[PDB]
Amino acid sequence: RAKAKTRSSRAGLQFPVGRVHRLLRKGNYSERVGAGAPVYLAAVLEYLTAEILELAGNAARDNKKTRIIPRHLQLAIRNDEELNKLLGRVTIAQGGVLPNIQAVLLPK
Amino acid sequence: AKAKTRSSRAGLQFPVGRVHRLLRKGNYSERVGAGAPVYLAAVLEYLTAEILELAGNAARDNKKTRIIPRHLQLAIRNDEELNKLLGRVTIAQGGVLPNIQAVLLPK
Amino acid sequence: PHRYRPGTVALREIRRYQKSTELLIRKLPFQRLVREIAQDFKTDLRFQSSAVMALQEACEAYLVGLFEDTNLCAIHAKRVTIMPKDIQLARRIRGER
Amino acid sequence: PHRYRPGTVALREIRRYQKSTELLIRKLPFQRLVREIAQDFKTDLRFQSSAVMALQEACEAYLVGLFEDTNLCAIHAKRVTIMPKDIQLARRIRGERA
Amino acid sequence: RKESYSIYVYKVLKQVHPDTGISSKAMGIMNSFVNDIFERIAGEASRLAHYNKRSTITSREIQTAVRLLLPGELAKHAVSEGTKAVTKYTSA
Amino acid sequence: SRKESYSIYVYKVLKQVHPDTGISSKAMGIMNSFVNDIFERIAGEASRLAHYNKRSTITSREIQTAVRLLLPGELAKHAVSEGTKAVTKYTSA
Amino acid sequence: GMRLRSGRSTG
Amino acid sequence: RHRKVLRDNIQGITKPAIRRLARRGGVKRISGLIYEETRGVLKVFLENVIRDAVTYTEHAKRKTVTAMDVVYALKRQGRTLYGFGG
Amino acid sequence: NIQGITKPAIRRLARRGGVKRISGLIYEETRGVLKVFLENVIRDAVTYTEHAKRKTVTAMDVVYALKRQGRTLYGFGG
DNA sequence: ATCAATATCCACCTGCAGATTCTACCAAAAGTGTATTTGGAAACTGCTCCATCAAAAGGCATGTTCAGCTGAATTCAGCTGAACATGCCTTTTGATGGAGCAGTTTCCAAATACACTTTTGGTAGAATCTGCAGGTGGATATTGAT
DNA sequence: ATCAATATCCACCTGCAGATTCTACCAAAAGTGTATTTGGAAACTGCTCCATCAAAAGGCATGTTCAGCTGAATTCAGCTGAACATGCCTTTTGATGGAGCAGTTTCCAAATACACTTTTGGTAGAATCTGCAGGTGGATATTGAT
Ligand SMILES: [Cl-]
Ligand SMILES: [Cl-]
Ligand SMILES: [Cl-]
Ligand SMILES: [Cl-]
Ligand SMILES: [Mn+2]
Ligand SMILES: [Mn+2]
Ligand SMILES: [Mn+2]
Ligand SMILES: [Mn+2]
Ligand SMILES: [Mn+2]
Repeated sequence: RAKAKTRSSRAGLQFPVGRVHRLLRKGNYSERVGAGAPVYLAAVLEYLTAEILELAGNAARDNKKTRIIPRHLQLAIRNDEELNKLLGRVTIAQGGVLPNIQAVLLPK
Repeated sequence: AKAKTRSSRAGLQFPVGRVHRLLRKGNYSERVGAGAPVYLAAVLEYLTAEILELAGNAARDNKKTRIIPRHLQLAIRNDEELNKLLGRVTIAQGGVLPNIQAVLLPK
Repeated sequence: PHRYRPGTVALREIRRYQKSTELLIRKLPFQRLVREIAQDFKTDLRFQSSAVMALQEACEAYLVGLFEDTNLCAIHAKRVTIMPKDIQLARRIRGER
Repeated sequence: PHRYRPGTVALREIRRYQKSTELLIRKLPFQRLVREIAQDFKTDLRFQSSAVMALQEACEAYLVGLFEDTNLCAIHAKRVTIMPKDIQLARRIRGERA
Repeated sequence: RKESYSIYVYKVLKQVHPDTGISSKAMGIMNSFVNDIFERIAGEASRLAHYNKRSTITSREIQTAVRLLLPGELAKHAVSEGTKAVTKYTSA
Repeated sequence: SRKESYSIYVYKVLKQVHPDTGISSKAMGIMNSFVNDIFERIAGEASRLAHYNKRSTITSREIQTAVRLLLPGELAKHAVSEGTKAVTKYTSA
Repeated sequence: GMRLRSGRSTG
Repeated sequence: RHRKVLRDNIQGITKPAIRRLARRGGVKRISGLIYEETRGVLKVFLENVIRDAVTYTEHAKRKTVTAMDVVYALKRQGRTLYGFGG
Repeated sequence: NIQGITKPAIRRLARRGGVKRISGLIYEETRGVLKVFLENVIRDAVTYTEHAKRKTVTAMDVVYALKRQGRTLYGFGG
């Protein structure tokens, strides 16, 4: 026999390829599933996770914090044009809002 | 034995067999119950009936005997529940309901 | 020489176009625009006539709904004239921005 | 006897509640409300505490977005005070109502 | 080769309004309509089956879907014609 | 019983991009929702593409078109890169 | 047949 | 045994709470008619989300509304919520 | 080709929308919005056309595109 | 242009609730060996799409005049913000009983998988009708002038 | 409000071409009869998680007072945008031809679905660490009164 190397390792991904493949079969998106689809998709989910985590870690750093809380995920999402579009209709529990005061309200 | 279309035994006009096929072909679940295409065909026939009734009425009011898209639009938007169900749909050639804001009016 | 007061014909037009369903943009211009736009995405395309008509119905219906909302935003500000300002507020409330 | 001019504390608060994330409705009242409503739908229901908290996050996030839109409508009308008129225009444009 | 719902829409139109006819564009609208509603009901039912780790879409799922998707009276009559179609079919 | 999640993997990625940073259970919940929401969007959209073209199978080509439709702009470009580079790397064993 | 909200019945 | 009858709890959503929600929403000045408006709008929102949630609960042949039931409801209404499973 | 969407055309559309009086700045604003609409819908359409390995944009490509954008259209296929 | 009265900011501190680390079973990948489809890769239709061609008609762009509306400026009443006293009820923290999930088995009634047998639904000609598109002529609305 | 005097619509009537409706037939679904699996319902029951309750306390909600200043009403004029008449051209449209393609078949190698059979990676708790939330206090800014 040969030793096992996880499909995640062979695509050089962190995200579980086997697991994404299974979830693809089980959800009845199609009769059959190509061998590369769970690989590609996991690659995408990992990329996007990576991006959210980069920006959110930044926001944790800026607010003196070393542990990411939902607020940092929120600042990270709402301050980036594209993440905010992608998650335009999503609520992040404990997110708060971006501090923003309409100009006209400010003293004159 | 002789053939009895499932629609006939269900006392429907809408095609039960076909709806069952679309249910399998559409990858909605691994398996499809025997009554589900019956129920579904029933609902589709019902909704169709309701729409055709009201649009037909609208056809009569605009004194036409043939329902065109406009009559469907009038029928959908003048009925509260159909209008909610079809709130985000565009009926081609529908036009709009006539409506002028009061403030825009003369005098 | 007789002359309608400003607003009378506007209203008359409103009652007119709300009563019909024909497309209101001249076809060829729109078709030309659509092909222009498409060219920026992929070159040497062909369009079903149906496809272009689909785009026109979709597009006119959209703009008309947008004007309904714009008009409400004009009314809200104790105005009767719609301005870019009102379209912008409409589109921001809709989530289009 | 010192006294901030009307509006000054309002702004103090906007900055305050905009900088935090804690829920702004009291938990118990809210829970009580959700059970009432639910009960009128179906009797003898039980709620995971999670469910209730989900409802509150959802609800508070919704109202807050709605006040943002409402606020823009007040601004649009050259006012600084939000009124029912404004909530109505927000809910109508968003499509939440006929 | 290209199937549709024109036949059945037309039959129902005759049940409801024997004296009324229908234009081709309008038939197209109605056909779009039937596929739009079919897909909504079917999809919601699909989600229902999966949430409950069930492998099969039964009339129970269609019904729950309908209660979620249709508003007010439309729901009530839908569920009615639904269960009574399944019953009549169940018999013979 | 066993509850599957993506915490293992999110945490791996968190260590790659921010080695000195950790993450709260609440935040991880937010991220896990995130991966599941996007998974379903991509997969669903892809499923529609397979069906539109009367094909019975979802290949990495469907995942890709799906991505181009679902994700915006730069996010799409980089996503398609990471993807294609995973499939090519994987294919050559 | 089917009962509509308006009272009418299908064939 | 059974619990005290629940009645008039929308009034639990007090005027100060509604004002905090508005402050987070960036509102400076508030018409006195706003509080009842808000309670109305809040009430419709909860009714719709809960109606769906409870519908999922009933479909599962269960007596407990779960966070997942709520989350599915939110999703249906296009108010997708992150953080509670799903 | 966008200036092809003329001022009388736009004025008719606003008229169907119930509008009485119209600021002159509206027309470029509208052409702008129209242009963005068309960009999003057609971009999705063409994505459908390319995935199908086709060279012709079909009504169905357009319709799926619209549905995606939450602009469901009836009458050009299901 | 200054000075009290507040609020904000920010560094340090400390115990602890909430992460992080560490282990042990076990469901879920992974690896192999046959059994099936699947969807191109080529080989060809019919068909919608594009490209001219070529008039005429309304539809669009210009320019003029002014109605009425939008924007600005002022005033004032009265509403909503700020602050305080009062005291209620939400919040916290733990305890218990028990309801109802959820995990495990056991097993028919229900659904899938073939292989035929029939009937219907769709296509493309054949056989009809409903508006449309026009034409006056009869009330209707709009506007200016007494 | 009437009286005329432009223009706008609206009904009634009518003929007819483009669609609609209807016929006449055949492949592709749909229905049958049998033979297999298969799910998910029934029946226990193990056990988290939920509903209640108690008690103490201080965080917060209410109600009241009072006056700043915001909303609304009025006034008014400058100028933007509507209505209209004119005149030019871009749009319509109506074939006509031709060819670029989407749509069909018919094979095959490649790719995927299965059916078992070991091998881990992931998860579920306990065993350990450690951010950081609240709590202070001094310095700094901000705000509103003189
Ligand atoms: Cl693949
Ligand atoms: Cl069933
Ligand atoms: Cl503007
Ligand atoms: Cl109001
Ligand atoms: Mn009650
Ligand atoms: Mn037949
Ligand atoms: Mn006519
Ligand atoms: Mn089983
Ligand atoms: Mn702190």
